[PDB]
Amino acid sequence: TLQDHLNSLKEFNLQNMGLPDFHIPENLFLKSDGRVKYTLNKNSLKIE
Amino acid sequence: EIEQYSVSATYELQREDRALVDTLKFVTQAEGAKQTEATMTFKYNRQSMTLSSEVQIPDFDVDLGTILRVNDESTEGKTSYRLTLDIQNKKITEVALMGHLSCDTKEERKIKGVISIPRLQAEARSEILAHWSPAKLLLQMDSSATAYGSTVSKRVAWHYDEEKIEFEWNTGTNVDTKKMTSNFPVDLSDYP
Amino acid sequence: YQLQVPLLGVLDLSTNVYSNLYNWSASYSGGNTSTDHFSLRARYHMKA
Repeated sequence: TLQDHLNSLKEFNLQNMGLPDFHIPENLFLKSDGRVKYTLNKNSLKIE
Repeated sequence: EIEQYSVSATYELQREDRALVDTLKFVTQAEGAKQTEATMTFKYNRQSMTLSSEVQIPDFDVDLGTILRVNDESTEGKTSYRLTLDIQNKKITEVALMGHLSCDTKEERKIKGVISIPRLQAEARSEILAHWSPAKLLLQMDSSATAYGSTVSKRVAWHYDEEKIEFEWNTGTNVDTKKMTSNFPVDLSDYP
Repeated sequence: YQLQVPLLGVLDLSTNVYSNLYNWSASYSGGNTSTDHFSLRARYHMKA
């Protein structure tokens, strides 16, 4: 695609600021999935 | 074409059906065939506790209108309100702010904040709920916003139970390259 | 003397991170499965 960008640049006649060609992934995902769970059931141990 | 110049700050108690508006008008104008009315009027609805500010200067295309709406939904058993703010250039809301409060003193407690911008695709959401109960209090967090191909979401939920105690938190911040490119113009009117 | 001891519940934890070119998951569980029967199974697993 930079080849076509250069071909456009040959006449020094661009249409956009910069090069809209994107090397990076189309989707950029950053996520955090954390959880804390504890079973404090009321049951108990009887001791003598 | 003009007989005189007068600047006046005239107060008027205007009627809006049920409501009464303490209207104060500040106008600077020429008097005669030529009118130079540059008016800065400000109106308050003391029956709907609503404030409105108005300015007109056609020479510079000024027809700005700002409204601050407060609507009372509060009662002894429920403290509730609804806030609206209309940012209207040329009387067109290009920025709007809304809030909804619905707090049931018994169990429910709702808070909701919204930001919306139509022309810039900028939207922010801040919503909170707290369902009280003597046995336990249930908490919910909602805060999200979207603008120029960027999605922001924050979801944190906690709950207590005698059997177990449960807590979670999910963080979401995703961006799509093509979607952001389309949403954010990479082209200018006269640049090509 | 008679004493009642609340159980040491089962602890569940996991944080899973997902980013472009690198998805990572963590999962550990702790806490006695049965306080009054003395059963422990605490286990972890880290994966990148």
